[PDB]
Amino acid sequence: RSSLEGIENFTWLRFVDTSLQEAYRASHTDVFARAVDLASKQNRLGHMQIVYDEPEDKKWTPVHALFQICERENPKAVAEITTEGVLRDLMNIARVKYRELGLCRLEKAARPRASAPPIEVVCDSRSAVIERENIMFHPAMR
Amino acid sequence: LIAAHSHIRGLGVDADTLEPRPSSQGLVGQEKARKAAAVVLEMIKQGKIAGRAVLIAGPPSTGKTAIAMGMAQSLGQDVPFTTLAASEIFSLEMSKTEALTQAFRKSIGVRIKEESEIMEGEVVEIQIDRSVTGGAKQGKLTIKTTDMEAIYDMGSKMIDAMTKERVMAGDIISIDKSSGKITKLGRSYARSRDYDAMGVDTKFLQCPEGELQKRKEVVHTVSLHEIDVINSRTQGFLALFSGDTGEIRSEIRDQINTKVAEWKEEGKAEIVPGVLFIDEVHMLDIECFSYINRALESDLAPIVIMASNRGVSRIRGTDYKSPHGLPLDFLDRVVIINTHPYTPDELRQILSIRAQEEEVDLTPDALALLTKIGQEAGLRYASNLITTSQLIAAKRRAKQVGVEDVQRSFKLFYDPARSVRFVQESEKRLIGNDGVVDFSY
Amino acid sequence: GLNLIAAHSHIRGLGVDADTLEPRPSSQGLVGQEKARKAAAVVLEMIKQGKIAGRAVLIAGPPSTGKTAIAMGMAQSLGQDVPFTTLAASEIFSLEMSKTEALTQAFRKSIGVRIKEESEIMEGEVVEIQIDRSKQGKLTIKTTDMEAIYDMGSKMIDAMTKERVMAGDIISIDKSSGKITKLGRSYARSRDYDAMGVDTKFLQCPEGELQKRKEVVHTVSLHEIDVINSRTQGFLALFSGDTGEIRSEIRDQINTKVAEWKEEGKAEIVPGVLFIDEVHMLDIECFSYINRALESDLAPIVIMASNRGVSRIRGTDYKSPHGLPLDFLDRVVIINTHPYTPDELRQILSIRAQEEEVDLTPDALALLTKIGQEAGLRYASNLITTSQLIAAKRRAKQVGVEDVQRSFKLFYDPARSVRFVQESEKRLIGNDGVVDFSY
Amino acid sequence: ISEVRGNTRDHRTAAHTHIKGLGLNSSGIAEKQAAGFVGQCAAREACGVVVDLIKAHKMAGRGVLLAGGPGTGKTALALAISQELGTKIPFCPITGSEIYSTEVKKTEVLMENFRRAIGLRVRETKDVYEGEVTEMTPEEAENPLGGYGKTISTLLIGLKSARGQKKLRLDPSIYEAIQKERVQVGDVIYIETNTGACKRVGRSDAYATEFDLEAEEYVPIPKGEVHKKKEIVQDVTLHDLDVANARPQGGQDIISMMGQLMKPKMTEITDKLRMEINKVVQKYINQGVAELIPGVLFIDEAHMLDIECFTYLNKALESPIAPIVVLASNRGIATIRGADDLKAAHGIPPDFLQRLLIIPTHPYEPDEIRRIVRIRAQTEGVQLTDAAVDRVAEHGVRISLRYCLQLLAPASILARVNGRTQVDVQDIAEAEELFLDARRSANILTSTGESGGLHGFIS
Amino acid sequence: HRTAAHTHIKGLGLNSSGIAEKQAAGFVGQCAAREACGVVVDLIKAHKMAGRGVLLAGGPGTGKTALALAISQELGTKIPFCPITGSEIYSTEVKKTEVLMENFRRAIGLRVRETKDVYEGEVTEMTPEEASTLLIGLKSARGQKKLRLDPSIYEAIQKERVQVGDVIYIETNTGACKRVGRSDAYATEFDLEAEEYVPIPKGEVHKKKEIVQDVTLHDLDVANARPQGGQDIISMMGQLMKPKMTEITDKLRMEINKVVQKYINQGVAELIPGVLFIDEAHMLDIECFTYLNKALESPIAPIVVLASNRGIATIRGADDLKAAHGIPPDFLQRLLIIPTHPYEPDEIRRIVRIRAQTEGVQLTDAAVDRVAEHGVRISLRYCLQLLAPASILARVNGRTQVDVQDIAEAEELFLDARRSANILTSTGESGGLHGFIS
Ligand SMILES: Nc1ncnc2c1ncn2[C@@H]1O[C@H](COP(=O)(O)OP(=O)(O)O)[C@@H](O)[C@H]1O
Ligand SMILES: Nc1ncnc2c1ncn2[C@@H]1O[C@H](COP(=O)(O)OP(=O)(O)O)[C@@H](O)[C@H]1O
Ligand SMILES: Nc1ncnc2c1ncn2[C@@H]1O[C@H](COP(=O)(O)OP(=O)(O)O)[C@@H](O)[C@H]1O
Ligand SMILES: Nc1ncnc2c1ncn2[C@@H]1O[C@H](COP(=O)(O)OP(=O)(O)O)[C@@H](O)[C@H]1O
Repeated sequence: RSSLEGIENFTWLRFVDTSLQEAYRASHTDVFARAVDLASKQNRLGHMQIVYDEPEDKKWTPVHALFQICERENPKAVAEITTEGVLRDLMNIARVKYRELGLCRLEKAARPRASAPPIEVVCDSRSAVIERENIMFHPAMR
Repeated sequence: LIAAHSHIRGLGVDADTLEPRPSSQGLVGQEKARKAAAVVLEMIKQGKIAGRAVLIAGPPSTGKTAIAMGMAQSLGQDVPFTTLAASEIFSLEMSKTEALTQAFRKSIGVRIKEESEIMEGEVVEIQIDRSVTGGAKQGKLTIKTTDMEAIYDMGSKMIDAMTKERVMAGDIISIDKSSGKITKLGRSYARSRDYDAMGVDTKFLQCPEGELQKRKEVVHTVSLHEIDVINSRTQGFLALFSGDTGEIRSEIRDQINTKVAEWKEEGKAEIVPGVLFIDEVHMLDIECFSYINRALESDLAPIVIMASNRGVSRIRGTDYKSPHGLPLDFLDRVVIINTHPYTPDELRQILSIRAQEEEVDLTPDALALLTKIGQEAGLRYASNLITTSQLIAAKRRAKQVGVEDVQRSFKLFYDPARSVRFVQESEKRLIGNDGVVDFSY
Repeated sequence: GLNLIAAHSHIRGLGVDADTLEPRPSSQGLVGQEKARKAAAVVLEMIKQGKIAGRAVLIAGPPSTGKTAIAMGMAQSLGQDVPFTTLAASEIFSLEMSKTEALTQAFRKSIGVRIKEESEIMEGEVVEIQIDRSKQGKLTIKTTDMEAIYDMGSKMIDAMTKERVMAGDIISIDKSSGKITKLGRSYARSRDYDAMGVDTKFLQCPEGELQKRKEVVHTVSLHEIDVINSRTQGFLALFSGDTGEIRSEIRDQINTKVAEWKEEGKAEIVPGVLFIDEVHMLDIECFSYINRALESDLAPIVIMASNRGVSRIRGTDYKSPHGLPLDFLDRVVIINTHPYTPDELRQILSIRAQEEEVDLTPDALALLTKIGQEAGLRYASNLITTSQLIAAKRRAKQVGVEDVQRSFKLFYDPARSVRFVQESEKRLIGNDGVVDFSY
Repeated sequence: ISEVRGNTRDHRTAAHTHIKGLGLNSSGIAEKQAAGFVGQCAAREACGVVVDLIKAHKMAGRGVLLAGGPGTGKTALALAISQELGTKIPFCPITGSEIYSTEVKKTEVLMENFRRAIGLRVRETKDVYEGEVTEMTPEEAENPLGGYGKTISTLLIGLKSARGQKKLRLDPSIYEAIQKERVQVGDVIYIETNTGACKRVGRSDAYATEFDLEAEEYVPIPKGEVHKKKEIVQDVTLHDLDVANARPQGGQDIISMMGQLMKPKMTEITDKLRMEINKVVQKYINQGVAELIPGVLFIDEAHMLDIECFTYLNKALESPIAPIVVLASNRGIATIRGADDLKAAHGIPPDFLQRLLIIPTHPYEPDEIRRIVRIRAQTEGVQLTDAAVDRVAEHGVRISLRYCLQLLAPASILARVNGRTQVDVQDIAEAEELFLDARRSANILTSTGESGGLHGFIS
Repeated sequence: HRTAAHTHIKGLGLNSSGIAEKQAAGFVGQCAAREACGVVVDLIKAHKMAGRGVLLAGGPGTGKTALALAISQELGTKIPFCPITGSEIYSTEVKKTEVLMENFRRAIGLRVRETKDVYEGEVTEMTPEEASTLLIGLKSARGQKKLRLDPSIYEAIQKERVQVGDVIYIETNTGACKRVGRSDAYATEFDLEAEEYVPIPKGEVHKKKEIVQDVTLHDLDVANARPQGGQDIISMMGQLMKPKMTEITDKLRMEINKVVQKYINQGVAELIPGVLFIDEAHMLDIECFTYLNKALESPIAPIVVLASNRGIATIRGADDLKAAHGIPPDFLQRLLIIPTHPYEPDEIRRIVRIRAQTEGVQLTDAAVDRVAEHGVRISLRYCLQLLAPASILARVNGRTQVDVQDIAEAEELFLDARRSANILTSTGESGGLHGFIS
């Protein structure tokens, strides 16, 4: 909050859609925890691309999302709404033909000859046993 | 579009005698080389013999790539023909050896057959049950022919497909029961009127006849490389396409080689060995050649065809020269085809094919002048002037390319030799190898 | 403070008449270099006027001739208002990205996008949250100067719940986004608990009106907008680095939209400066890229400095002046900085002594000026700090000549050092590794 | 929110802002000076045929070389070609130096730009219903299902836009979208007819005053018709299809979502993917639903490409789908950047040079330099006395064209700070003394750096 | 304790006036170079000046590294001394200019005086107060105490599996807490349980102690660049996820300087600029010196001390340029240069005696003579390496002290490189079966 104006290093945070709380969270949570947070969010800037089309709409964008240019303008959103799925199919070529080749159903031709569980610390203490369960069987990730 | 070799539609040989015709299927001349390539092409088709390295050699132009492109057209789509530029091998994601291993294994097909089973019928009714707050879904499809009705239970994956396809009663659908894909074929009912946003009033179809289930034999061809990628991984099979695949471990390949042999013995698969064409093969390192030479020796090696423009030339990654720029103990394993520069009537015939492929109506004197240019500037330059003179002729609305258009094109665009003289005539004003230059008048 | 005294701390501006651009013999810390300062002032005029895109100016001269000092003075005189990217050429040899990406980024850093915004932010200490279900609720906030009750919507009560807002917390609500932030707790609650968690901090209560409508000006680099669009939370890469060779089609979109903002008047484009120091450490592939980079509407003015004579260009084996390609030098205008006269040295050494708060005696400053003539500006400059410390060791009031003499005795200049290296060559590792360790 | 600046708009001037086209007659003959060009009548006429080559869709994989010394307008000619094509045709400029990525092999970097230069134009119809939700109302069914007690046969939704409102009768299955999406009266939504689902943009800003605090931003009522049926034309490059297939963007799993939180590292896109993309593209072209629109890959300082780049370009140019490649070079006879034993003209391997249409660019006469000075002055807005013009042109003959174009702005500063609304000889004679050329500077080096020394240049 | 090479160097041995004593603090000679290093110590301790460069220049074995480690001990433990070699910067993770930046900031310290309130006791009560606050009761052998816990420190106590009867450690101000174990008053709650039983804490349940914490500006960089420690558990996957170095932006380092100065203005933190010492600076290349040239102009930069033993030598990365010290003349102008000279025979004798008594070796006078002779005729480093072997040989002869016999044996078991080169010249005369490989 002391660096949020002018030439100060967080000047841009008004126009990136994150709040100060979201910035502080994303700087402290790891990539997995941040990815779980992403699962909750709605790609509302992609829906705006469908609605705020016209010259009267001025390609409207909420000013606090001004710098999310590539989210507000992206063919991916439009190709999913057009009824002739032409560009929609052109964007799924790889996943379709992989499946059409039957590679998803063909028997496995190889597998690892040996398999093992992770190596573990062995320590004669109860805190070690708790910390093993907290990390190697991590409940929130699980 | 029209590309450099788009007129090449085969090798132009009598299939019975392997005799090259002097002009057919778009190839001209090179009769000795075309017969040699036809013998290679036959032993490709026969499949019996593995690991033959054939080097096509010659000066620049003279059709070495054109011959290799004629071979590819004559094999058709079924036999693998992996084109590789030797500069593709210097990956940052994998070693040159791994990049070569993948290029070989891309050139061996596994042709796998399965009996799919398909359904096709009118949807009479759909029921879907959905758990509030997500999770489980359940449903039933009632589907009809002129001759059957049956009610099929549906799982989540099929209900996802049904709703993505927006299946409705009165649709004619087919279901590939083995892959699970659905296609709407049309509708037997009208589109209703009670609702809005129903979308497209798709094609009318009469109801399918016969039984709902039909078996369907289908055949798929996959490379040994494509089997490698999905068997070195649990997840991320897009590496078939994105190229994210790392250096695959040899244990996986050794297993796959064993199992693909067993699939052949079981009659599950046919192995269809094809061609790896390494163009510009002189661009490989000594380390690459000392890999190919022993990679060739395996039973699953493809037939490797190469082209080189090089004379007695330095081998990359070492201090010394060799013929073709290729190591002698590599060339020991190679049978060499030599292409020869064309005569004026061969030039004339090629330029006529280029003109016809580009649909350009040359006047006879323009073809004569283009032939004279072809003898002295080269076939590629004389080819470039055809499409250029067509455009210039269109500026003057000429119905045919006249001599004036070829002369106008010859004026505007320099050949290589004339450009070399232009460089020599302006050595003061071009940047030298010393980096010195004079900018003043 | 945390800014210590540095080599260019005395440089406070460019030192020219703002009307005529005529320099004066010293001001703002600079001494002499009048033509180079006048030329630098002419460049600073076209930087500030901004319409001339992509000029390149080379500051060329011997060591210790004020090339960096003039670049600092130009940056000071340009002020904070305009971007001034300062790049050592060594920084472009990144392992995480290609050299042309690293040059592209530095170019993008030097164009500002300026936006002015007003937005409603409500900040205060939470007094109570009240909730009813039958969803609705009420929020009481105080400043030092107000207390008010606000009706909260259902989504707002959820956000309060998700973020564990208690009484005594300081919260901010950006009404434009609707998002809550918790700044901390009021320091009045310092006695509310015996033990506090690691993520808790106390604050003074917000002051004045609860909801404020400040007008704020924002200037962001084009590089910042790139890195923000690089990936879903790309703004984090602005600090850790942690960014790829950004796709050109992203920059293509951003340039097109920034033009729309300038057409619509949402933003003002503020072209600034890139200063590439030691530009002779670039290679033939950098220079050939920079040619195209300069030739664009969104190119800054590029200043660069070199001290190289006729010297081999890097990434090749032929020599050229300044160590730069002539193909590149054709796109450049050159400012030449000269050596200094003893009277200009005498002034600079006085300016340094003042910035270092060292009281030279007149004889010490005279002797120190002789050393500057005989042994170079930087060496005599470095003796100022040394003589101050030696004087302090004898508790002297002023730096005398004896303190400069002892400084000169203890620390060799480069020429006297090179002589020592020549005199003892067998005791030192030669270029062929030979040495004798014996007496 | 943002405080819009009312002040007048203007354009920055760069080294090529004066160039506006090739300046040719309808006969294709170059006008002696036009569209910002002076001279180069041969090279402009050649580029005009190249322009008509590109606009004719027979071309695939042709090569052009712009050959000539530094300053001779090869960059200007490439930009003029680009302007003659205009924005509807891709022009993809790079230097050879940009191909040396750290992140993929350089043949991938070049094939990306090769496919960036190829455009695809896809026409589709967008078909939606769109508005603020004015009502939601269940239509109880005539024949309810036993054991449920509730059975709805239609859900009715009112949508309003700025331009109207409609009573919309929807299949009850939309309950799933509404309940997941949490649509409410006063929310702005669209219904897409290819699914019958709905998506929520936000709450209508007509309701922005419902509470003193609510935790969402509001969005304006859609300013279009309540029902949109529009053809939409999408600009696509084939490189966009490469990336969109090789790294799918929307995946909702943890590895996808972790992937999109980390830098989008380039990958060595397979030829198998590119060749299948081509086949599906050619299918849709034959359906007539898409146009292929090949454009221009322009590589400046192409002598910075090495022999591995050139040997790959042989294969690349032979592709049946390929842009035109235009190369510019100034390197005399020079060593090939990656084949130290081989020298060739233009620094281009003789193998590859035979493929290119070479276009030479020549030096400029003293009177052409003067005409360029006139064009450049009025473009930067500078105005000169004729004696200032002649002095600038004289330095252009003796030193370099570029150096003299670069004196205009400095002298304009010195004129205005001397109170003069036009630049005169006194200002040129002053700009030329503050701002040296490379030769006069090199003379200072050669005189001063004759030895080591305390004030010597370093070498 | 162990005896490394420099362990006899206790300091610079300067007079009150800053003149060097001819033998003091375990130095002999180098008086002019010790006095010059004394002024560098004053420069550092004044903490007025950024980014002054110093060069130590002189032959190998002339004490350049003794002098740098004497400075490090004149500065004491408070001031950060960051030693590297010029070869350490060729990291594979990040550009070498980033590695220099990280080492400049390791040389700048930041001191915080933190009062730690520790409560360690058996958990006698855990009473959730709200439905947020917890009350916890803790007991030692010497009384019990109640504490009001913020919901944050409560959930930390609750994320650890603390229960009544457990023994715990709490830091009141930091919010750190640890389960020390289960109190052994419950040791017979079962006859076997997978549990660790510990005695009740026998001191005060409350302790207050003041710890002068030191960090560095690089520590603040690393903490702010990425989630660290328990914030990033997925780091356990390695590969993409491990805590790689990244090329920190100067946006971050500038914004860190802002925050750090805020806490200096509050008086919470004390800034302590120190020293970056680079040995074998001739292993730096032209691009590194090009960066150092700029980086020394920043207002924070530490004092940099360089050592080189090269004569006129090619600079790395530009074989076209030969310079003294292997340092580019461009950059050499920026440095205060201290020459170190070779030692006299009498000085070698004194250094031998100093190190003998530092290894605990004791010598006859003739044993000192013979070792010192090898110091003069071969190398100071060689003769000092004789001392420890000769002590072993004397010990296994039962002798209390090393004598000529034990050195004359050591010098024949352990050759110098000079006699070894003579063996190579006599024996590697040809590529025969018993020849050395060429
Ligand atoms: N015998 C031929 N018949 C038809 N076209 C040919 C023949 N030889 C060469 N060409 C054409 O001339 C051009 C150059 O031939 P190419 O095969 O590419 O030479 P290179 O062997 O050097 O690759 C191509 O466009 C090719 O189609
Ligand atoms: N004209 C000047 N006035 C005042 N100080 C100067 C002047 N020129 C150089 N200095 C100072 O002398 C030192 C060396 O000059 P600098 O420009 O950094 O060297 P270089 O010429 O290598 O760029 C710096 O501390 C700089 O501040
Ligand atoms: N024929 C011309 N007419 C007008 N301006 C020109 C002409 N040729 C070059 N210029 C201008 O002069 C400068 C030199 O040309 P440029 O294309 O940069 O040379 P190069 O081909 O060596 O890159 C550019 O600013 C360009 O706009
Ligand atoms: N002046 C001195 N007085 C006492 N011992 C010294 C002195 N100089 C060096 N030494 C000892 O001899 C060893 C060799 O000196 P060293 O500093 O390693 O030389 P350099 O680092 O210049 O190669 C050191 O480890 C130190 O223990």
